[PDB]
Amino acid sequence: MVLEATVLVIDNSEYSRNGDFPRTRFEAQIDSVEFIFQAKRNSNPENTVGLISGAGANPRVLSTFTAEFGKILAGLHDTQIEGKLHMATALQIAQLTLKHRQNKVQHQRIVAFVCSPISDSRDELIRLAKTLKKNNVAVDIINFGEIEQNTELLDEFIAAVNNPQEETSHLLTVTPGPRLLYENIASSPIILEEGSS
Amino acid sequence: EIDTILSTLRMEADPSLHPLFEQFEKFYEEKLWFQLSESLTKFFDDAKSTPLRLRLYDNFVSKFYDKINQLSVVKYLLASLKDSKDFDESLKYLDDLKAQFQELDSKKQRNNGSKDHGDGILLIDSEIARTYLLKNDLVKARDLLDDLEKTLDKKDSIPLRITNSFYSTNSQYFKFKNDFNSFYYTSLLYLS
Amino acid sequence: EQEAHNKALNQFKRKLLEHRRYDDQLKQRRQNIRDLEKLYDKTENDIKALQSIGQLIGEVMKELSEEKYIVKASSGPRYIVGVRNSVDRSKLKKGVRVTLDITTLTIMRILPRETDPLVYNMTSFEQ
Amino acid sequence: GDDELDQEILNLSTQELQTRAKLLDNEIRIFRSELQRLSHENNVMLEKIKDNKEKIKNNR
Amino acid sequence: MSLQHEKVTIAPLVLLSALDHYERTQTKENKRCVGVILGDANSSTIRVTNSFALPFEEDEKNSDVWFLDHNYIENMNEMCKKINAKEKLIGWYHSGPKLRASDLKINELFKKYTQNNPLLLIVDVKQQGVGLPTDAYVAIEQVKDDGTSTEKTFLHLPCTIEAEEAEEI
Repeated sequence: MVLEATVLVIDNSEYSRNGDFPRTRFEAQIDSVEFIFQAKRNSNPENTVGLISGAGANPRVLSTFTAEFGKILAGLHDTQIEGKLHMATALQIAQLTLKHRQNKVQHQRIVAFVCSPISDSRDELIRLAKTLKKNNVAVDIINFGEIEQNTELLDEFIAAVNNPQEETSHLLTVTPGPRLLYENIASSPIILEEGSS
Repeated sequence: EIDTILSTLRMEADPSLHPLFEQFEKFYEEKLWFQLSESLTKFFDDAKSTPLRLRLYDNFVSKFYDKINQLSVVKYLLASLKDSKDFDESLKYLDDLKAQFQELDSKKQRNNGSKDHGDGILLIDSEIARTYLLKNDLVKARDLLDDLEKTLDKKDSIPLRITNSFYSTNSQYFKFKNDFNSFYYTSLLYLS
Repeated sequence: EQEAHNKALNQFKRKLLEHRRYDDQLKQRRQNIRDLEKLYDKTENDIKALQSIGQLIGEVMKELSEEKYIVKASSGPRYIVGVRNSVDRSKLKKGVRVTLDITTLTIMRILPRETDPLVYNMTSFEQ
Repeated sequence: GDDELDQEILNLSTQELQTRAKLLDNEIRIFRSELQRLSHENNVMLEKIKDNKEKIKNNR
Repeated sequence: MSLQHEKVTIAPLVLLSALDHYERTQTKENKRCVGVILGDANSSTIRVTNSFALPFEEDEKNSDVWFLDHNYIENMNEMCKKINAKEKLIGWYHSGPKLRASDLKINELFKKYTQNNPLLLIVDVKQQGVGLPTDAYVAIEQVKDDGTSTEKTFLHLPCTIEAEEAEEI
């Protein structure tokens, strides 16, 4: 939505060398990011985007909040795919990035791509899910990792985050079959989303 | 295309290596090629010296070079020709495959910009030196050993894999020399 | 033509050629960044020299003690100076050119022999 | 465009040509990422020479 | 990266400045000020001339979770040249009483910008030690011959000072 700062979490994996999506998942994600930046920027150009990865054995900030479209892009040129996303720590590292903003009017939002089944514990992540909304952070989970035969720990995470709050958590699952990952995500409500106050 | 070749190898293969064969066909079709990496590793452990190993590997390397991990792909190749008792066969096959990856990294390395493929070339070179030692030539292996050694120092992050292969070359060289201690120090570094 | 679906393959012939001429915009810009990397460095090199300061040449006239030396500067007047540890005492002999600092007056390093500007015209005479 | 015309009706099917341009759409979406990647670096580089030369003209 | 080291020389300014920056982030109780370390290297003697704060957040729940603002580090370095064009990253300081095992993962991030293995200089703010109130490590990766795997570990080097005469008086 408008007046919004977004940390996009890109899942870095060997699961995204898979050619299910086009013509790996990673090369599909390059296109996707560019699209997302313009969507938000043309809704309101006081929005900013930060980017972290899972790459490494620990998450890392590739870009702090910047109004620069090219800095986000440069970040993807730097990132490495042999790393594995660990979601528990990535949420916590995003929360700190979301304290720093261009203006404090910018709302707090996480967008997370999932390309691997997550093997962090459910009860562990349910603490974190409820930490988010105290900080006023909601999380949109684009899911295409936990649908390669895996349970939805996610169902619980999204309900725990939702509350009266104009930041509203969303669960999106994206058709894994060829229709172009980026097309579906761009076409999916992301600037037509609603609050919950 | 490759479905046919796989099917002949399965029938030829053991009834215990048969269900592993099935898995290759499925993952290739499905484009889930990280799981394809998993099924190949399982197979090759109790197929090391069975002759299906090398034939299977020729099929998959020809198709995919980087949509299935580069480091995995080479690490299969080196073991296959260690078990190969024809050193003249070993030398050309490494030499041919080394050529492919060097050609590859002009295009893939910059576009993908997040996977390097030059690291594989180094792993291959270790075995070429070792084919000389299998042929009992110490000097040729040594000139490649010197190149490997400087190159390790040059990278300022080193995969475990590369420093292992580099020591493995050294260790085999020293016991053709019959020197005990030199072997010992090399193997200590390598085992760790 | 052979088809009237080849009225829509003209449209596809156009996309290919655009992409193959977009290949040439990949190759145009890949040549401008490698030239500008050296041009940003040629001026980066200028900053690191500019922020350095000069040094004043002398020669070791006479040992006084062992951590203090009499030099006769090339500005003229003799001074008493100390030394950096980088210069060794036994490479400090008399008639050896030294740097001094120009705000601390301390030897940092031994310098090659000084030589006249004039005698560099003289080796350029053999014509 | 030495392809995707009536030359290539002979070589492969007309439906191969329908889809082929649509695999070149993925391919230029990638070359566009890289070309715009290189737009941002030439914008930053030129301004990094401006930062250098500004001191240099003062000393000059 | 230089894999050759011997000593760390420290200017007096560095220590005092990290204590100042520490109280002005208002850090205490496992929130520890971490800034960049500036100076000369490609030298066995690491010569640290200056230090500055970075915007940094340390979570006390997990210290493996941390915030580092990477973008800021490039901008600051351009202003370091304005002061003197012979100051670069040669590590990062820690303000805490002692070495953490989350400090190894932090050290990774500064490798990207250093031509030398990155320095950990613990500037104490309780001023302990019977010599200088600084401990010094540099991260080295090595095989260990004890039958244990390859570690990256912080190995101790001596601490010394090099002070400008102007400053010393």
